Amino acid sequence: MRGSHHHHHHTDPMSAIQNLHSFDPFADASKGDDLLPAGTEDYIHIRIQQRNGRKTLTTVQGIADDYDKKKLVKAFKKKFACNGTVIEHPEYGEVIQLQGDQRKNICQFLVEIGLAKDDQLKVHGF
Repeated sequence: MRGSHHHHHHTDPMSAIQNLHSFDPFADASKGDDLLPAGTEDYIHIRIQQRNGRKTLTTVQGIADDYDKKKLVKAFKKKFACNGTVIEHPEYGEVIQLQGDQRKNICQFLVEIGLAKDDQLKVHGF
C-alpha cells in the first residue's frame, strides 16, 4: 500500500475516488479528427415496452440530460395528456419513460417541442 498513514485504524483509499482526471487528449484519451466512431448522427432511439396487452412504456434514448427534464416530460402530459417519467436505464443511460405506445407521439413530441432532431428520429416499436 504505502498510501495514507495518519489514522488509528481505518485506511480507506476508496474514500478518495471521485473520478479524478477523466479528460486529457494528451493523457488517457484518443480521438481522430477524420476517423469517427460511426455515421449515426447521434439519433434518438425510442423503443416501446408493453408488459401486458396494453401496459406500454415508450422510452426515449439519446436525449441530452441537459434538456429541461421538467418541460421535457411535463410538457408531454400537457400535449397528449399521457403519463411520462424520467428513468436512468443502465443499458442505455438516461432515458425518459412514457406511458402507452407513444412511438408515434414521442417522435412527434421531440419535434413539436424541439427536443430531438428529425434526423435523429429513431423509432423502434418493440
